[PDB]
Amino acid sequence: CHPQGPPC
Amino acid sequence: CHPQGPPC
Amino acid sequence: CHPQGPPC
Amino acid sequence: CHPQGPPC
Amino acid sequence: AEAGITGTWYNQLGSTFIVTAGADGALTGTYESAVGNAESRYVLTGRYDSAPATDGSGTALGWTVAWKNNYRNAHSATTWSGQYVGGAEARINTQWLLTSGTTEANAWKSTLVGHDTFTKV
Amino acid sequence: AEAGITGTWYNQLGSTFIVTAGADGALTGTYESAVGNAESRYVLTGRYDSAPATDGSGTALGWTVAWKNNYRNAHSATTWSGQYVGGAEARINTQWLLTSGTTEANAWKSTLVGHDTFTKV
Amino acid sequence: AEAGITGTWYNQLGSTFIVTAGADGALTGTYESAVGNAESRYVLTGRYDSAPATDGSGTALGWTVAWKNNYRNAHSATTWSGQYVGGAEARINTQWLLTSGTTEANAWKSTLVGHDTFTKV
Amino acid sequence: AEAGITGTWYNQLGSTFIVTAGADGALTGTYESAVGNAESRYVLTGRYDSAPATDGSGTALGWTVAWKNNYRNAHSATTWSGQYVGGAEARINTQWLLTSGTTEANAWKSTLVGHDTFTKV
Repeated sequence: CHPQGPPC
Repeated sequence: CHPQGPPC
Repeated sequence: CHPQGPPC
Repeated sequence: CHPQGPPC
Repeated sequence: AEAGITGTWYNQLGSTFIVTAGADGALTGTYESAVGNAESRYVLTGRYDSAPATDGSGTALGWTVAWKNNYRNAHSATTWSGQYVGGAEARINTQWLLTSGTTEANAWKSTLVGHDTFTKV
Repeated sequence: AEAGITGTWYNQLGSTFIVTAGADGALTGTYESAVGNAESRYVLTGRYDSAPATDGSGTALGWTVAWKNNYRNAHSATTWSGQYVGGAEARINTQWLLTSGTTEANAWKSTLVGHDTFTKV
Repeated sequence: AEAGITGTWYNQLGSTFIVTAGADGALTGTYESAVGNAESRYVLTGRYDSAPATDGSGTALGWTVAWKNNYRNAHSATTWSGQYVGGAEARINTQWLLTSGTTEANAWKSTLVGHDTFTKV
Repeated sequence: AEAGITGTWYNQLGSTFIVTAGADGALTGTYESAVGNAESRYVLTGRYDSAPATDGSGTALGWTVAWKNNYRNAHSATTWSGQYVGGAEARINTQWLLTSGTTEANAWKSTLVGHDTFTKV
């Protein structure tokens, strides 16, 4: 859940 | 007008 | 070990 | 002679 | 995939490509840029990876087109890398690399990158 | 080009690809990743644009490899886009796109980009 | 541009970035991924090229976000390169590169490429 | 990293960039293309992700340069995404995207992709 995707 | 664009 | 890297 | 190439 | 891939696809710019997905991963067809004249058809060849896989993943594939035919020679080639997603609204989402042949001094600026989404409609 | 392209090429990682450049732009061959076993050979197909051109430009070409063979299925495909430069020290400089088949949520991170230079030595 | 750029932009995935375009090419702001919590805000900095130009061209710009903040460290950074087009339906069309820090053996697969379009709506 | 990053770096084309890595992820400096004249210096700003991490991984970072200064306006911007690897032979390996501002018809061909490796020597 890389910060550039959704969510997270 | 490279063959990969429009038109041509 | 994706086939495009070394080894594999 | 785009500033990112040589020279310029 | 395979069956699903074979057919005509159109992209958001007005280009069309007709392809046949053969049983063992081959993709063969033609790409036509515009007008609707023979002069805009180029051969394409690629491969697709049949899995395919139990969790709805897309089918990875890629193809190449060298921009040379009997009416034009654009000294370049484009490769499209992407995945096919079938279903009601089937699409092929790709990212492409277009490289033109340059002299060694201009080699640093010989490749353009872009993206295309192709639909059956 | 053509003649010049046909042969074995090696890249800085230890991969080898053998290709035949046919008279009308076709590129056909195999790509082998490592070890030196059949399990690492994959089919490749591409096209090259013969010009070629009077000012020493390179020959644009591209090819695709779907990472599926009788021993492995990596649910992905790579396309290499680049140019061939012959001569004493002939090389094929490329940029590549590797796309893996994903679910639609992970589609944003399905393509890796890299570069490779292949030599005859 | 400048004035036009300053503001909130949203992309097709649900991310939001607020940026201030300063008089001399600077872009400063924050990028928030989702939820609507501080934990998803990262600093962004970039530059834009004011021309701008008499024939409706877009404004080139780019920015970077290192995915580290006080709640998360994703050991990676993304750069977005694109152009701003204002007007009724203003948008920033970009292509991005996300690089993760790897060991030297995995360096070949350390960069993902994608694209994003941001709107004010 | 940080300490290690601050300094002068040179790439294989003859460009030089001087950067300061600040304590909280900032990268600030100038990029000079050639000749050794003020006319070739452009501001750069970026971010780096300090981890950094116990297994020798590289430090991800990225920066942007808008090609506008008091002597030239090239209506474009480049972003470099890559990782810093220190040590005896420290280098910053990057992939870059150069976008020029276009009219909407030429937008499909507005971004070039390339790669650069920078060393301290």
